[PDB]
Amino acid sequence: ISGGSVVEMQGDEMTRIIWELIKEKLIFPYVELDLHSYDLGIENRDATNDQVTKDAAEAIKKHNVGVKCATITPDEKRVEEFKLKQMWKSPNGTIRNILGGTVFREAIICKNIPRLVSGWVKPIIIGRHAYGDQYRATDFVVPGPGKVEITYTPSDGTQKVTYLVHNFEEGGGVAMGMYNQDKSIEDFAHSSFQMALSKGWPLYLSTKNTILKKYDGRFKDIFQEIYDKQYKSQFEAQKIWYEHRLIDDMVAQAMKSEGGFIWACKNYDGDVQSDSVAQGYGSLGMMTSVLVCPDGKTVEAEAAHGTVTRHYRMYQKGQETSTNPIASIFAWTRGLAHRAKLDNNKELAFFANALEEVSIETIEAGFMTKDLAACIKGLPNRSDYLNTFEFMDKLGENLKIKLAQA
Amino acid sequence: KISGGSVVEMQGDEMTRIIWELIKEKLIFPYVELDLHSYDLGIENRDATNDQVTKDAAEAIKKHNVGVKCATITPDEKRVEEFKLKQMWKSPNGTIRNILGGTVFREAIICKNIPRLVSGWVKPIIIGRHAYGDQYRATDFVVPGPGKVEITYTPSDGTQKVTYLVHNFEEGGGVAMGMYNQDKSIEDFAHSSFQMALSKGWPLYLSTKNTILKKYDGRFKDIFQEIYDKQYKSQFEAQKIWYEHRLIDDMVAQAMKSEGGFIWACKNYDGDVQSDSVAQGYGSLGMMTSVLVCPDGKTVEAEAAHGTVTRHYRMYQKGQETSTNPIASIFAWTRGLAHRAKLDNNKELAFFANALEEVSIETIEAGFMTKDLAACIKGLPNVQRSDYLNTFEFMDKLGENLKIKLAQA
Ligand SMILES: [Mg+2]
Ligand SMILES: [Mg+2]
Repeated sequence: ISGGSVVEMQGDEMTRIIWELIKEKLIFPYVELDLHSYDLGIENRDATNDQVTKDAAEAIKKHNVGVKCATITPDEKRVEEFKLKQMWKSPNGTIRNILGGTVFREAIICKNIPRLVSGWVKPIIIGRHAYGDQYRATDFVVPGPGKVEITYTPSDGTQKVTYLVHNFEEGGGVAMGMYNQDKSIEDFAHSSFQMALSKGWPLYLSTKNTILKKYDGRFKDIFQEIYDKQYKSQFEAQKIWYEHRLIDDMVAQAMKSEGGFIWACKNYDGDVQSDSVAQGYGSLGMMTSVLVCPDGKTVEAEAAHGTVTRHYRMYQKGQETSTNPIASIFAWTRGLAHRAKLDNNKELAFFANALEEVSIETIEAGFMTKDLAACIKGLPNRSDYLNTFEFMDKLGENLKIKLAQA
Repeated sequence: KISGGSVVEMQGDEMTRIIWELIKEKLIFPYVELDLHSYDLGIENRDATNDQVTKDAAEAIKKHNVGVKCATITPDEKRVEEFKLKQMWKSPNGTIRNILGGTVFREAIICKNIPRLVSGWVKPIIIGRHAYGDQYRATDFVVPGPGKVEITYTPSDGTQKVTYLVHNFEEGGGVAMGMYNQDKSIEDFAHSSFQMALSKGWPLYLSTKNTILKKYDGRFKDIFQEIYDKQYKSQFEAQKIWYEHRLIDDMVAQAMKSEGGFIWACKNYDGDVQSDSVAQGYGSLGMMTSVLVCPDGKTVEAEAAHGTVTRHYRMYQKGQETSTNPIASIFAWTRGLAHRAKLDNNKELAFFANALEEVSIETIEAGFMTKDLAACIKGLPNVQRSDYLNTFEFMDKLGENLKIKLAQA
């Protein structure tokens, strides 16, 4: 299959290893691609002073489809490990801040994988605003007594306003400024309403506008305006609704619901609650994560659950590993699925969906990695699972079998 | 009657205000005479006093050491129109908490017969919510158009002014905000967290996002680790427990799959969010205690961790039957009275407070409960009217069982 142009972002440690096997055994044997590869490995980002992160983001803007491997965001320990020049910032934040949009996250559900939350019989889709707030903030330590202020200087000559954040009288502490943008919020709202109409489900927006009356009130107002002016009639035609809820009420409503709704989250809440939801369905790694940009055509699919450092340690030590590749697989299929839509590549669309089916049916047939065997029988309880290479070998077979019968 | 002593009462709003009176009339006043210092924190009285009554109540809590608070309305624009308010008043919980300081400890109220929504939580989860700063003392504003937003720090000793660019709005407007926290408050927060873990014999976890907020959240992580290494590590090892810092998103996942049995120190915002998640995970927002424990070790503010339950209130004012779980509000009283008794060595009052808590749990375990807990047993689509009691019917049964239990003692 002539898949077309796709931007690839290589990753780190075990996810890097799986990334290549995904390419060699599941994608390349059936799809020919005009790949634009950017190596976002921790060592290459350091070598390029993180410019490669900036380059890849622009390439996605240029070619409209990116697929990203899990990467390391370095901490103190990692700076020493790789002797890094700086503690480089999260490349996910960099890419999202450049492209903007909404990261849609949803569990990857298998019949035989137990949930931790009893009632979630329908999926929950979180729309995480991908821009601003804590992820582009300016925080600093306050070393001692002093005055912390935040000021806004209008460009049209209107008066500068100054607000007291806090007067530190006896000691120091911490302070920080953050922001968000009307246009970004408007895109976030449009993406949320359109996702609800596509799935035929109600939409909920969570904020804390009772406490952040101006900051979070802006989110509430923009959503309600766009709803009243542009979507209410469409929602009523489909027998769905939109509601704003305070964040603490919303997570409780989600916990007790049956699923089957779209959940628009501010950036920070989307990060936190998407991991809570993913784990609630059975496994934190069984999740899709696709950034949908405002233009409606540009997309970045990713594996969101970081690397598997302990698996990498054994892999290079020669010890057998059993690492779950599903999320990395679904970053590809979701990217290829979008590639097909942009190009009307019906052949690629079938392949993308076929591979997702093969992954689910393979696991639902009892062939799975150690991660899922523990979910079923509990970690304390080799014959129950397949090692990394053995599992991917099986997916290759069922994919070739499934594709042949066509 | 039992001589209860001095207690600061804060009256509330909507459904919790209605329940608040039933608790006093049916469960407290018939058995306890109190020197109550009542402050009406109803939205309309706060507006009339320009929110001064909220500040007065906070200082009264400092004076009498025991406060019990009904849920209140924090108004937004819609609430200003509803009540024709002078201003969009700030959360009185934030005002009280910022004045007194300390840690809000929240935990589910567990009944044998109530199924959970989270499978593994066989041990309790206790959240220690930092009660000071962050979003609850922030300075936010709308950015009407293009312009430059900066945040600056001016030392009081005349040293260099430090200026940071927050963002330059080039096309259109948006929102901006400043936030802060204080070393001493974090230090108190850490001490209260380590001491709670040692008291319960459980490990402690602190959740932050220091990978993104390297300075802001890193300060929390560093202060906790310093105080731990210098003052608590040895005690933790003696009891076979531990302390570790975790990323917030990692932590909520860890908690979801855990079996419980740990202390969870949360920044102010995270404590609010996750306390509702945890309470619902164990079964119901109404089955949770919430007590602000101040640094002095003597002052206390007991509350119900949930809101004023507006949606239930709308039906009540329509004259319709409602079924709102009052246990959390009841336990705000018992927890406050229990602390009042401890400070006063009031063995009779201490017995009463504990007796009512036992009656609350025993009544539910005997099959008498509100609709929320009935749904926990039989999926909400399957609940029938015969499976639960309305709010007043439930309180009547607690009154009867309380009368019985107190007689037999
Ligand atoms: Mg995350
Ligand atoms: Mg709350």
